[PDB]
Amino acid sequence: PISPIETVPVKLKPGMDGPKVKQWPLTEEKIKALVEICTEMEKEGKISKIGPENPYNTPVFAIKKKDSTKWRKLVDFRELNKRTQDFWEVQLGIPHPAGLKKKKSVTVLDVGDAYFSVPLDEDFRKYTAFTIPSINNETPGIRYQYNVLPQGWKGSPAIFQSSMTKILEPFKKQNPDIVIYQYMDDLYVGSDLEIGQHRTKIEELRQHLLRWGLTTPDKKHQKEPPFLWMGYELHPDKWTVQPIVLPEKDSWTVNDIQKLVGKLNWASQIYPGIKVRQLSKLLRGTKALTEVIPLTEEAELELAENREILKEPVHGVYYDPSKDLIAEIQKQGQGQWTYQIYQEPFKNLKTGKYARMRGAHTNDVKQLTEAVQKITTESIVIWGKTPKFKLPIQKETWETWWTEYWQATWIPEWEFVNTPPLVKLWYQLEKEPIVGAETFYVDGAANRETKLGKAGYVTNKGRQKVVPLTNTTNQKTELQAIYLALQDSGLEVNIVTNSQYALGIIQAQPDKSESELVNQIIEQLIKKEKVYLAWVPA
Amino acid sequence: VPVKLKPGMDGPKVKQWPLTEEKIKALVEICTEMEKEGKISKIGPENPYNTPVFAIKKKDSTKWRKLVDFRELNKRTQDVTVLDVGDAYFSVPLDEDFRKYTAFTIPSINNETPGIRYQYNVLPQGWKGSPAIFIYQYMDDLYLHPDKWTVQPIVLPEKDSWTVNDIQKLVGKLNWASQIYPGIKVRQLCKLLRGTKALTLELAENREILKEPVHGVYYDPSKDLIAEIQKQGQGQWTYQIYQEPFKNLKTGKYARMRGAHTNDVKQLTEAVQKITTESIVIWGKTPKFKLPIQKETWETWWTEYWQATWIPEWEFVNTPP
DNA sequence: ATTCCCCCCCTTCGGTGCTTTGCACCGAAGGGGGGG
Ligand SMILES: Nc1ncnc2c1ncn2[C@H]1C[C@H](O)[C@@H](COP(=O)(O)OP(=O)(O)OP(=O)(O)O)O1
Ligand SMILES: [Mg+2]
Ligand SMILES: [Mg+2]
Repeated sequence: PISPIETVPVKLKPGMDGPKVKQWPLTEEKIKALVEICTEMEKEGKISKIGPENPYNTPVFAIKKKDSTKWRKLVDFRELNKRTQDFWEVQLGIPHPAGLKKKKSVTVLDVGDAYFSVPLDEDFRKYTAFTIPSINNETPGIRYQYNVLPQGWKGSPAIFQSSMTKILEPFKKQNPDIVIYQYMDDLYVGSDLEIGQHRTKIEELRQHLLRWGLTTPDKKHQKEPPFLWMGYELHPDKWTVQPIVLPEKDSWTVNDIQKLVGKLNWASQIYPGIKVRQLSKLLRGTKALTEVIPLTEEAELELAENREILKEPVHGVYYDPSKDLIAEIQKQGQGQWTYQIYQEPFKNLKTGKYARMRGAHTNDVKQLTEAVQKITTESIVIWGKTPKFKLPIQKETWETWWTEYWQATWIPEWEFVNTPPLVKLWYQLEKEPIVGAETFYVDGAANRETKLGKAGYVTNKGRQKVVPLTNTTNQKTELQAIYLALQDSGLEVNIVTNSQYALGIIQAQPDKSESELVNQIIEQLIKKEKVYLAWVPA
Repeated sequence: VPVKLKPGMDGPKVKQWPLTEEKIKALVEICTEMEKEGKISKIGPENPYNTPVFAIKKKDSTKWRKLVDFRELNKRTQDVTVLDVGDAYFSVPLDEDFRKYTAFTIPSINNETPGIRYQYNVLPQGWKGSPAIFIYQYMDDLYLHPDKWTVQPIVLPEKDSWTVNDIQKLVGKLNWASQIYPGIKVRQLCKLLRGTKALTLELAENREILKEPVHGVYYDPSKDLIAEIQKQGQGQWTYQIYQEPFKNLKTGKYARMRGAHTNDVKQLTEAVQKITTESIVIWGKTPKFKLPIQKETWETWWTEYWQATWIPEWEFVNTPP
C-alpha cells in the first residue's frame, strides 16, 4: 500500500500561509478521468475527502502519459511552491551509459505510482487541498487533500529521491556485487551472475521494495535486451540513443528551428561531427516565435550535412576500468570543435562538440584550452578520471604560447596528432625594435559629445596622415589608428600607441572577433612579417 | 557556545563540484568512519543549506583528509612551523540550531545514486567559529624559515646606452611608479621621448627615490588585505599585498619550485599557499587573491595540489598587468 | 493551455568593475533537447 517510510518534515516559509487559489474549468472528459483516478486513490487511501472547513485550494488538471491510454493527475502548485520552504536537490546529474561497465546480467525495473506511495507530512497535507469539479458543471465538487506526495509540488522530487535511497540502502548493504542505478524510480540492476541466478536476486529486490509499499508491475519490468533506459537502447555489448526523428518542414519558424537545434545538440553525444552554428545563427535578433525564417545557404548546407550523419547507425561501447581514456579533439571551422572519447581506437565511448565563443577576442589556443577543460570536467563527472588528449597543437606551439602569456594555463597529459587543421599562432609580436623600419606613432583621440575622432599616424622619417572619424569612441578611433598605421606600411612596421586598451586586444594574438575593425587589424597583422608594438604615455 | 549568523544573512547554498573516483572513495571511507562515531549524521533534502566538500592527500603522508569549503558560511557567521589542530576540534559539540548550515553532499561517479548529505554534530574544521568555541593558530592550522621577509624595490636596468625605446619604456616604469613611489616627479625626459625618432642626474635622484623602500603604507585592521599575483615567465611569480591600491604593504618573488616548466597551476596553487602562510603569521588574515588565471582552469585543478586546511577568498583577473 | 525536478546547449539582458562613460565579462533568465 503506502510506504511505511518516515515522512520528511515540510514547513511553509515564515510569515507565509497556505494557498487559496480557485479551480479553473476543465474539459468534460478530463473531469471523468480526474474523478475515476480520484475514486481509486481515495479507496487506496491516497486522498482524504475534505469538506466544509478547508480554507485552502489549488487547481488540478490532467495530461496523457506515454502509455497513450492512461491519464496523469497534476496539481498547479505554483503559489504553494512560492510559499513553500526551499529544498536542496540531491540529483546532481544524469547517468550516462558510457560510464556503465559491461555486466553479464542486466534488468530494468519501474515503481508504479512512485509518488503516491511515499507519504506526505501530516501538517502539510491541509495545504495540498484541492477540489475535483462537477461533471457538466452542476453540483458542488468532491474536494480532497493529498495524503501522499503530489505531482506538481516542488518538494516532491527531492523527498521521493531521498526516500528511495533510504529504502534501497538495506538491499545494497547486504548485496555489494550488484550495481544499482537509481534515477527517481527507474532502477538499472546489473550483476555478475548468470540469468537463472540473478533473477532469484531480482525477485528478492522486487519483494524488498514491496515490503516498503513500493510496487513493481511486471509490464515495466524489462528482463531481456535491448533495454530502454534513460532514453537510450542498451544492448548487451553496445548502446545507442533511441531513434531520433528530424523534421522535414518546408517553412521554418523560430521555435521550428530551436527544436531542430535541440535535437542535433542531443544527437551530438554519439553521432560524430554534428554542427549547429549555421542554424543556431538564424535564431538571432528575431524574438517572435512564429515567423517564417528563410534558410540561409550556410544553414542549408549544415542541415544537409547533419541529416546524412543521422542516416547511418552509430553505437557506443561500455567503460572498461582496466584501461586509459583517450580524447581526440578536431577543429572543424568557425570556432567549432569536435571530440571523441574512447579506450580502444575506432570504438567510441561518446562523441561531443564544442562551439562556445567565450570572450570578445580569442584565438584557437584559448578555444582549444576551453574545450580541453570542458572535456576534463565532463570525464571526471562520468568516469571519475582524467582522459589523455590527442590535440592537434604542436608541442612547440603550446610551449611558445604558455611560456609567453601572462595568464597561467595548463593542459593535462596529452599528445600531438597530425590532422590537417592544426592550432597555430598566426602572428607574433616581437620584443625588440626593428632596424631599417619606420615608426607609425598613432593617435585617434575622439570627442565624447559629437562623436568625432582624429585617427592618424606620424613617422620618424617624415610621413604623417590623418583621417576624421565620426560616430566612434575613444577606443574605436585608436584601433582605427593602428589599422591605418598597418595599412600604409611596408612588410615590416614599428607601431607605437598611447593605448593600454589596443595593446591588450592585439598582444593576446587573436584571429577572429565580432568587431570588424579588430578583424581588419588581425588580417593586416598576418600579412606583415615582423611587427613590434609598444605603449608610451602620450 | 551559541553561534549565529550575521543579522540579515541566511546561510550557504553552494553547489558541489565533481570529484574523482579516488576522492569520492576516500570521502566515503572517512565519512562512514565519522558517522559511526557521531561526528556527522545523515540528513535529508529538508535542509536547504550546502557547502562544497573535497579530499586532499596530505604532504608525505599518503593518507587522505576531508576538507569542507566553509568560505560562504564563515563570511556570514556573527562571531614558525605549522601542524594540525582540526582533529581536536572533534571533541566539542556544535549547537543544534547551527548544525543545519554545516551540511555537505558527497557526489557519485556517473550519477549512480543521489548524493549522500551529511551534517556536523561537533565543531567542523575550516569554520572560523571553530577555533573560537574551543603561539599562533590561523583557525585550524596551528603555527619554514621566517627569517628573511622583505619588500622587493623597483629598479630601472643598469648597464649603459639609451634607446628611444629604453627611454620610451623608462618613462613607463617611472610615471607608473607615482601613486606607488612619490618624489620621482621627473618631467624633463619628455625631450628625448615624445620627439619622433626611430625606436631603434634625474636617473640617480629617482634611482634613490626607488632605493628607499615601501615608505609609510601602514596596516589598518579594518580592510582585508588584497594580494595580486603576476606571472613573470619561466616559473617566475611576483605578488603584491596592498590594502588600498598603489601603496604596497608587502611585495615578493616566487621562483620555480614545483611543476618544473610544465605545470602553471601547480606553481600558482603553491604560491597562493606560500603567500597565505606568510600573511597569517604576520598579519593574521588570509588576503583576497587576484589570481592571473581563468575561472574554469583554477577550479578544476586547484584541489589536486592543495595541501592547506584553510581556503582564502580569491578573484580572477581578466586583463594584462 | 495551465505542474515540479535534474543535466546539457544557445541567445539576450542586466549587474559589475575599470576607465577612456565605453567595454568586456559573467550570471541569470528565456527557447529548446533529453530524463523520471
Ligand atoms: N510530467 C510529469 N510531471 C510531474 N512529475 C512527473 C512527471 N513525469 C514523471 N513525474 C514524476 C512523478 C512520478 O511519480 C515519477 C515517476 O514517473 P513515472 O514512472 O512515469 O510515473 P508513475 O510512477 O506515476 O506512473 P506509472 O504507473 O506509469 O509508473 O516522476
Ligand atoms: Mg518510466
Ligand atoms: Mg513508475
